[PDB]
Amino acid sequence: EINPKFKDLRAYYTKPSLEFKNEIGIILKKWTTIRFMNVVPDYFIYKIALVGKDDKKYGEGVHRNVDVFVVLEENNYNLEKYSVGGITKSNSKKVDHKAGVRITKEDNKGTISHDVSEFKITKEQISLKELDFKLRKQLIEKNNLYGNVGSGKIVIKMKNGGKYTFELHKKLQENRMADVIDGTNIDNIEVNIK
Ligand SMILES: [Cl-]
Repeated sequence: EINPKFKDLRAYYTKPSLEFKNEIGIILKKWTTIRFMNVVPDYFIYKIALVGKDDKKYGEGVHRNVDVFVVLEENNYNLEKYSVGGITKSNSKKVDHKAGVRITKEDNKGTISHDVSEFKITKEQISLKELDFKLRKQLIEKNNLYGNVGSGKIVIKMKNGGKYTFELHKKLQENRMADVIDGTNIDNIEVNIK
């Protein structure tokens, strides 16, 4: 049932995630090829890589009203607690929003199945990192993504008419992990797997 072709992707997207909300981030002096936002929600200092749009977005010093979606990863910076992107502005109000998920899957035998879920949204502003990670994990667990088949796309359709796309044959690009969208404006999610 489990094609070893998809081993790396299935491994990555079954990693545990952590969520730190209403926190502060501290950015110190640059000391390598990239900068980090430090978050300290427990006895650890989490080093959050500033990639893509985040590098210009957050200057040296203190940033308040930060939420981070964390997936701890191994890294080349010799850091114990490291994660990439996933930084968003904390809520300014309760958010209780639901977006329908429609899943079309075609296996190696050409069998076409359809499935549905509901993606619960509790955040005003949500990172692509979080949408991409939670949705793939769910598809692995419920729809056998990266089992029999491991290609296709997730598409997040915005109420404002726009859309964002995640190709399932590759890990989400690290620069896009820092991209953020308006959670309240997600309309529906379309997933096609083959
Ligand atoms: Cl640092």
